[PDB]
Amino acid sequence: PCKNWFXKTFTSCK
Ligand SMILES: *C(=O)CCCCCCC
Repeated sequence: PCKNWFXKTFTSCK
């Protein structure tokens, strides 16, 4: 459920 498109700059867990 966690996707990082760019790396550690964008964290999305939903
Ligand atoms: C968790 O393992 C699921 C991650 C898939 C991307 C989440 C946003 C669609």
